Amino acid sequence: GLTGKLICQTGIKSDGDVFHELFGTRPHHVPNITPANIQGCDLHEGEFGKVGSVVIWNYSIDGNAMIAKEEIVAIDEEDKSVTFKVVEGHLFEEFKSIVFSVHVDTKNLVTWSIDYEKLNESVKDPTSYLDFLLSVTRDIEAHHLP
Ligand SMILES: CC[C@@H](C)C[C@@H](CC)C(C)C
Repeated sequence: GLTGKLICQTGIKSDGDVFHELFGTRPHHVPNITPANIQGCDLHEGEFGKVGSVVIWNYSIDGNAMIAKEEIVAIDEEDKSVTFKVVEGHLFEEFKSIVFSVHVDTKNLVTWSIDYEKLNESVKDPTSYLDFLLSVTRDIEAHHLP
C-alpha cells in the first residue's frame, strides 16, 4: 500500500556521456551548475566516483532548504546510470525508503526514476521532486550546450 514509483523522461541536446559522468564522477560540480536547486554537495564517506560513496546534498524546493544524505549504490557505465539511495534527511519525515536513479540513452534521453515507500498512506507521492529533477536537468543541459 505504501510503495510507488515516479518517472520523468526528457531529451537533452547536450552531450549524454558528459551528463552521465557529471552524476557518476563529478556530483560535487552539480551545485555549481544548478545553484537555485542544489546549494551544496559534500563528500561524507568514500571517494567521488565510487560505489559506496556517501554524499550530503543541500537543496531547496519552493524556497525551503533541505538536506539529503545519499549513498551512491550503483554506477553503470554501460547503461549510463547512477543510483542514489537516501539514508538520512528531510525526506525520511515522509518515506521509509527512497531511491533516485538517473539514466541516459544516447541512441539523447534523460530518465529520472524515484522509487519509494511512504511511512503511511496519508503521505503524498513525491511528484514535486520530478519538477525539481527536470529543472536540474534543464540547467545542466543549458550549461553543457556550447
Ligand atoms: C534529494 C534531492 C536531490 C539532492 C537529489 C539528487 C538525486 C539523488 C541530485 C543528484 C539530483
